[PDB]
Formats: sequence, C-alpha cells, structure tokens
Amino acid sequence: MSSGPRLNTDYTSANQDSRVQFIVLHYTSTDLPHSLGILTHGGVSAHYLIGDDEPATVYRLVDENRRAWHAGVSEWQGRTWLNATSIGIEIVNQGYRDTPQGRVWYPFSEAQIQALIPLLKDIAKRHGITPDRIIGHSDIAPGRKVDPGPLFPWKRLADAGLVPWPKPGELARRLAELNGQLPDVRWFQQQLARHGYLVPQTGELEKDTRDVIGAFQMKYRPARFDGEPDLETAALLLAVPTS
Amino acid sequence: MSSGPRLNTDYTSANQDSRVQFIVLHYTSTDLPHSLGILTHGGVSAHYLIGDDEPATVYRLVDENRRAWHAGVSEWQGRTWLNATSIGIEIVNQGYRDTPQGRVWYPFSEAQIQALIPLLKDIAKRHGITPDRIIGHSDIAPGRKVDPGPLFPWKRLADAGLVPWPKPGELARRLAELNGQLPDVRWFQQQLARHGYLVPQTGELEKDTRDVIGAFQMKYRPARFDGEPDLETAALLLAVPTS
Ligand SMILES: C[C@@H](N)C(=O)N[C@H](CCC(=O)N[C@@H](CCC[C@@H](N)C(=O)O)C(=O)N[C@H](C)C(=O)O)C(=O)O
Ligand SMILES: C[C@@H](N)C(=O)N[C@H](CCC(=O)N[C@@H](CCC[C@@H](N)C(=O)O)C(=O)N[C@H](C)C(=O)O)C(=O)O
Ligand SMILES: [Zn+2]
Ligand SMILES: [Zn+2]
Repeated sequence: MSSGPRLNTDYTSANQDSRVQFIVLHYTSTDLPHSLGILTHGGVSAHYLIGDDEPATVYRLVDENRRAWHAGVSEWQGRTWLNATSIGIEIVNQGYRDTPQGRVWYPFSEAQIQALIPLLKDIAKRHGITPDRIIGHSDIAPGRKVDPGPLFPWKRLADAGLVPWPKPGELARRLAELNGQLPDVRWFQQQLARHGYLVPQTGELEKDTRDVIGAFQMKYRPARFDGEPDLETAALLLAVPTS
Repeated sequence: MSSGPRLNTDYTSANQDSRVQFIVLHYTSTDLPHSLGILTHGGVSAHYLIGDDEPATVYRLVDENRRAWHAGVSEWQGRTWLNATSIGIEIVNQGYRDTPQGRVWYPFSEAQIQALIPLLKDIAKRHGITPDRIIGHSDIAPGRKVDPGPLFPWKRLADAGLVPWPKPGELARRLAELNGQLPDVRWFQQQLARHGYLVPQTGELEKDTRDVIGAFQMKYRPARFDGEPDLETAALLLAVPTS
C-alpha cells in the first residue's frame, strides 16, 4: 500500500538448472572423530562424510544448497574454483603414510563403497550430474592433491554407471591403433585438456605436465603413476570416454 | 525398505557460506513483454528483471538457489563460467542503436535505479557479496558484451556502498604520482588482471587487450572507451580500490 520492495513472482523461467555441476571425492587422512572435528571446526568442510563403520554411516555436515570448503584452488573442464559449483564427499581413510621404505596407501572398505554408490546416484539424479563430472580431488588439483589415491575403486563406481571407464576391449583396440608409436608430449597435453584437466600446452615435459599425466595414471593406471608418458597411458587417453 | 540414503545429521560445520559469490548486471535490449518472454522461455534466463514502469516492478524469475542462464562464457577474479556462482539481474532498456556518427545508448530511468539499489543491498547482505563482485556483463565478458553500458550510473551504486570507487582526492593523488609518464601496455595488463579482468599478459596492445581496457573505461571513464591507454585510465587503475 505500498512500500518495501514487494516482488512479482508470477513468472518463472523454464531455462534453469542446478548450481551444482560436479561431485568431488576426497579422503580424510585421519580417524572418524578427528575427521569430524576438522570438517566441523577446522576451516575446511564437506557436504558428506562416509564413516569407517559397518554399515558405513553417512554424515551430512553442510546442506547441499551451501558452499562447503573442500576443493580449494581447482579446475575441471575449464571451470575454476569448484567449491561454489560442487558437492564434496569425504571418506574416512588414512590416505598415505610416508615410511623409510617408501609411501604406502590404505584400502577402502566394501561397506564404504556400498554407502557411496547409492549416495552418488541420489546426488547425481537430483542435480543432473553426468559421469564425467564425478571426479577426485586429484583430477581438479593435480600434483597438489593426491586423494582419493591409487587404491580408490574407481571401477566399482564405473560398474554402477557413475564415472567413465574404458569399455571392454577398448584399451587393447587403442593400443593397436598407436601401433608402437608414442605420441609427443604436446599430444598428451591436448588429450588431458580434452578430458578436463588443467595442463600446459607447451609441448615440454616439465613438472606441471608430469603431475597431470600422473594424476590421470593414478586413476586409470595406478600400477605406475610417475607421470612418464608411455604407450599404455596414451591408449587410455584414447579409450577412456568423455561421457 | 528405504526412501533414500540414510543420513546422520547430528553435526554441522562452521566452515561454509553461499554458493553465490557475484552479482552480474545486464540490460535486456528489448521492451518489457519480450524481456519477460525471452527470459522465461527463450533459452536464457536471469534471477531478477527490473521493469520500465513507475515505480519499477521487480520480477523474480529464477529462485536464488537455482542456476539462471545469463553470464555465458565469462570470467571474474579468475572464476570462470559464472552462471553457477552468480545472481543475474536484467534491466529493461533498449541498449544501443548504431548510427553513422557512432553507437548511441538509451538512458536508465530514475525508477529503475531506485528499485535496483535496495535489491542489490538485500542480495548482497543475504549472500555476503562484497562490492568488488557486483559487476557488469561487460566486466566478465569484455569485448563480447557491452551491457549495462556507458550510461549505467555506477557512482550511484558506489555512493550506496555497492561497488568500488575512488575516494575523493585519490584520482588526483595518482595522477600526480604518474607525473605525465604513461605506463607501458604490460603495466596496463597487470593492473587489469588485479582488478579481476581476464586479459592477456603479452605486453602488446592487440584487440583482446584493447577490449579489456575499453570495458574498464566504459565503467569508470565513459566519456571515451576506445581501449586506448592514457594517463587518466592509468590513474583510475591505481585509484579504483581492489575490493
Ligand atoms: C576437504 C579437505 N580435505 C580439504 O582440506 N580441502 C582443501 C579445501 C580448501 C578450501 O576450499 N578452502 C576454501 C576457503 C579458503 C579460505 C582462505 N584460506 C582463502 O583463501 O580465502 C577456499 O579455498 N575458498 C575459495 C576462496 C573459493 O572456493 O573460492 C584444499 O583443497 O586445499
Ligand atoms: C540472459 C541474456 N542476457 C543472455 O543472453 N546471456 C548469454 C548467455 C546465456 C547462457 O549463459 N547460456 C548458457 C547455456 C544455455 C543452454 C541453452 N543454450 C540450451 O541448452 O538450451 C551457458 O552458457 N551455460 C554455460 C554452459 C555454463 O554456465 O556452464 C550470453 O552471455 O551470451
Ligand atoms: Zn581432498
Ligand atoms: Zn548481459
């Protein structure tokens, strides 16, 4: 009658979707109570935490409509600073330990994977998230972050239709395509960018490129992820789908 | 026997904020009825539309928790693809017309600005949006987009505390520092990046850099926005505060 702003809400647009475009997977590197302490009072956070109990409890720590602080400096498919456009999922797991013999990793329990798969399907359906956008911290921050690490069972997620994975026989077919001929470093950089990685395009194999090759290997060829180009890695860069 | 994944909600994180980090201003380039139409079923959308009536009606077309399709290819402060992390506000305004004497824009009405300022204060308070992140389409897509254009009254927003603006006397302080010496093009590029613009760092004044210099000029020095470096523009790059 009439002061205040008083919006007109009679019209709504058909052309809109979710602010959440990506799901990022992490491990905690620590025990469950400590993990909860860090994720609730320690300047980082995530939307979901998956415990190490059986069945594996799923804790909601941040509402999906809020920005949790899990991705940091990050890029996927040209999208930077992913916190604002992602859901973060943390899994209780020791990560790695450095030993005088070398760096060791700790496996994930079957109960955690059985909690994770239905959680991911639910999130992906509600937000329209495609398999190529369900990724690891290591994919979005190569070299800087190595979670969820070489023991994370990506193939179990792929079996459930949640992440890309070579179809049966494809790795062999692409290896046959290359026919012993290792592509140059620029080609590897081009392929990695196509899959979504931030990578240099200098044609030179420096640490910043090695780290990205290594992140891709840690996910798809975890037997060796030193970032050295080889035929098997080239073949995977061709065989791994982008959908 | 389940209605979805079971969640434990016993705990909540102190480390979270809004997914909305930016507000982007546009004009429609068309009249009220077609603005409403296009922004509700024409393949694009925005959260708010400000009409050209008196007083000006504000329409909410997309809920703030949803992604509207207004920014397109975009970058601010290193954040790309800004739709997911922005609120878009469109203002009914014809934009510009081309004439042999040059491009001519249409002014905004008093009623529109009087509606816009309290809307911006409300959104900024609720989402914690800082003044440096209330920007124009031209800022995030320099060259490609020129809205809200040279007639948009930025200083009025600045007087309301919504956008950065030089303190009185600071432009004069900076003009004096420069002492009649025009910094080189690379210096212009470095300053523009600091302000948040996507800009080359080549030291060369080619179209891509000129378009960015011009976007900055269009906002702070709209008398001339041809993208040519000059002492006034240098002084503004120093005098306009970060944040
Ligand atoms: C979740 C946990 N395993 C983890 O520690 N992740 C961190 C996340 C850190 C993060 O996202 N931290 C937030 C707040 C940073 C606060 C302050 N240190 C700052 O730089 O402003 C952030 O990076 N937010 C930025 C600003 C953003 O998303 O835009 C990492 O990748 O490094
Ligand atoms: C709102 C209006 N002023 C406008 O025309 N803006 C457009 C951008 C529209 C926009 O953001 N458009 C979306 C894609 C919409 C998809 C639609 N074309 C369809 O599939 O039917 C986009 O760029 N989204 C990108 C991908 C993103 O934000 O990630 C511009 O800057 O050029
Ligand atoms: Zn992580
Ligand atoms: Zn626009």
